[PDB]
Amino acid sequence: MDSYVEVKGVVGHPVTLPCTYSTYRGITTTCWGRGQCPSSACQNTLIWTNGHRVTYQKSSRYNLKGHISEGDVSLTIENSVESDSGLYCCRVEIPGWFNDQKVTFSLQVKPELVPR
Repeated sequence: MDSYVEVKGVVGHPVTLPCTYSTYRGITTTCWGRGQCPSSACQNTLIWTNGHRVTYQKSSRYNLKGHISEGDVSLTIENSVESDSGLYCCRVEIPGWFNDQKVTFSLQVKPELVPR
């Protein structure tokens, strides 16, 4: 099953990429990247967490507004544009060798109103 999460946002409003993981084994790091999830960490990194808070954000338009320490690492791109459409990668570094939780998103931001 080679498949990704489809996400749809409308220009001018914030679009969210839902990404979560269980902390049943304790807190952990996460990176966000533009482009598909590859092998080792994220490519075109947008975000990095230390486990409790964001420690790296490529731009202020990228924010994790959920309870990060609870397991909610969802990415929120403020004021989306057609420009944001593309693949996104959410990687959760879980225990084990070459074993990260990888989720690729396919985002589409279209205008909410196309004229008359």
